[PDB]
Amino acid sequence: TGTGLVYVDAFTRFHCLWDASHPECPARVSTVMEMLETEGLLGRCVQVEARAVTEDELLLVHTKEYVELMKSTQNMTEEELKTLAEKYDSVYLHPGFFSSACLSVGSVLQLVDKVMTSQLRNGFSINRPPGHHAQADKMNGFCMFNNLAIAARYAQKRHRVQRVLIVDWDVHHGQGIQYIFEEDPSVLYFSVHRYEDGSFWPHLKESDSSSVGSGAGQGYNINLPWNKVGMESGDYITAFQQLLLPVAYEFQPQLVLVAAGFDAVIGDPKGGMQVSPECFSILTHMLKGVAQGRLVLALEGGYNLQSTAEGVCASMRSLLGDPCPHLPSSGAPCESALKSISKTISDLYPFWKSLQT
Ligand SMILES: CC(/C=C/C(=O)NO)=C\[C@@H](C)C(=O)c1ccc(N(C)C)cc1
Ligand SMILES: [K+]
Ligand SMILES: [K+]
Ligand SMILES: [Zn+2]
Repeated sequence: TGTGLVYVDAFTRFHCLWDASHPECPARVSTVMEMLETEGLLGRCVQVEARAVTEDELLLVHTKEYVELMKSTQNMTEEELKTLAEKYDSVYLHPGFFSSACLSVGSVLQLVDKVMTSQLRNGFSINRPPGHHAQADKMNGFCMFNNLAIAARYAQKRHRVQRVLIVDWDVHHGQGIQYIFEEDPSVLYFSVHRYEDGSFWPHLKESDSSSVGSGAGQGYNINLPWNKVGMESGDYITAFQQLLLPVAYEFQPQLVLVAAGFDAVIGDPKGGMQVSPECFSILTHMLKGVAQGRLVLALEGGYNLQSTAEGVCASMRSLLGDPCPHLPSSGAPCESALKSISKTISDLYPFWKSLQT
């Protein structure tokens, strides 16, 4: 009936012990909640309780060996925690990380419950730590557990969902989600991300559009890599209109999960793109036409506190049914974006009839 929102103060209870200016910080989520309140959007949402993920739920994606190790991080010193975090690419540790990460996963599962049982139309978790880089047996890129990968498998097991679409519009490639479902045709992963032929983190050849999945999963992994900076709303709108939504309607998902990072929004200190926050109202609107609008967004990256809050608010207005905004930018894509879109289409053409033109 309404739009669910999950936030708990526990999401603020971890931070970089050795860098007080680390970009992945408590203020990210507090600033979002502050703007949701001042814009009058928070009071229009249905408040949904978070919950801690269970061991069995984590096992849906992560190895028992890795779960046990992360759980032990709550008993380590600033030096020990530093010893384990140096074993991973671009992470920090903190005694409260595991606890918050479990509530971060659980917040998404709460919304999947309510959306799949028709208690709510859709929902947004305002969660950290992020998830889309976490992998079966390792932390990565500020992530401990892969929130949306867990949620997808949870939906299939607990709610009899056959097909899940995961849309990842964070400026970084969610390689963790890609890996978990690489061979799986029941979970379609779409990621649009800065790539620049691998010079942009996470620096992986697998982030290119030639990675279409493997085995039975061929055609169910779709990468849209940007190879120039400064992409705009028109480029994302074009990518969604001519690539993602055609495949989405052909796939017929029963649930859509969004890796809703906002480091592609104008103003992010490191993402390098020029996407207006209003664009995400349109992108969210398009995704509501699919899966009877069964749509759950979960926060990933985005490090300009205002830009990220504005992106969340824009997405939230569309979840709540408010009229789409006026787009300040051109509705015409640039050549680099069209070349990227054309190349991905060429890589995916053989598996999707809706792309055959
Ligand atoms: C992981 C990431 C973005 C994730 C994201 O947004 N995924 O969506 C950005 C990396 C490159 C970064 O900026 C960084 C900063 C400090 C650092 N150490 C000093 C450990 C290591 C890495
Ligand atoms: K992405
Ligand atoms: K897949
Ligand atoms: Zn990111």
